Amino acid sequence: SSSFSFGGFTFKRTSGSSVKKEEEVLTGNLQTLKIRVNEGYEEFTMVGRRATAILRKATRRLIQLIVSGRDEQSIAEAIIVAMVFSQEDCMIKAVRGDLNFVNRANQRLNPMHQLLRHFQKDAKVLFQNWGIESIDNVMGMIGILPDMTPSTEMSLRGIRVSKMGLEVLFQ
Ligand SMILES: O=C(O)[C@H]1[C@H]2CC[C@H](CC2)[C@@H]1Nc1nc(-c2c[nH]c3ncc(F)cc23)ncc1F
Ligand SMILES: O=C(O)[C@H]1[C@H]2CC[C@H](CC2)[C@@H]1Nc1nc(-c2c[nH]c3ncc(F)cc23)ncc1F
Repeated sequence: SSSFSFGGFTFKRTSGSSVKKEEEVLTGNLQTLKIRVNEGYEEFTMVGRRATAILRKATRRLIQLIVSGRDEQSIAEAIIVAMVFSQEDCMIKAVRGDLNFVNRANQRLNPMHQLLRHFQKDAKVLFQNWGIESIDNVMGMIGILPDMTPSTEMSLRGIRVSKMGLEVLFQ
């Protein structure tokens, strides 16, 4: 509808709709989180200083992320935000230790920001447990492995790196 900020990226919804439904989820540390799950199919653009992306998602499901970034670190930053934003069970179950993050005032962060801060600290467990898949047509986009190196054979599930800037899909 209108643009919002998450993880250093401006997001804008380009199509679709969702409704919030409260769900209780267990983390990989058996901590209960109360998350307002977005239910529906939606498409987004993401813009950051060093990466842009197209995000297509459904209820707790990253269907596809196409990322264009300056370097491996910048691409990884966009992927992490997209994986948290997806609200996938896979991402919740990749949490290690308990989440009790607070802001500058002593106020507990909301669960989505708990998750974001967690995986922005270290995404290695998230990347290693997300899943990989074989990729075929590499003419327009290539794969990225859990170690953030390129591949023309495999990729993180639903993740592709564009061989071009993304104005063509933003238009
Ligand atoms: O425009 C904004 O509000 C923000 C949001 C969207 C992208 C940046 C980070 C978040 C942006 N802020 C700024 N970007 C930039 C900027 C430099 N090179 C870039 N390349 C791509 C890009 F996209 C933004 C930038 N410079 C100063 C900024 F202040
Ligand atoms: O839901 C919220 O509390 C906030 C915080 C956590 C993620 C977004 C940015 C901060 C969120 N804000 C917004 N989310 C959404 C939104 C649509 N579909 C989604 N699927 C998963 C998700 F996670 C957030 C969304 N749209 C507009 C927003 F403005």
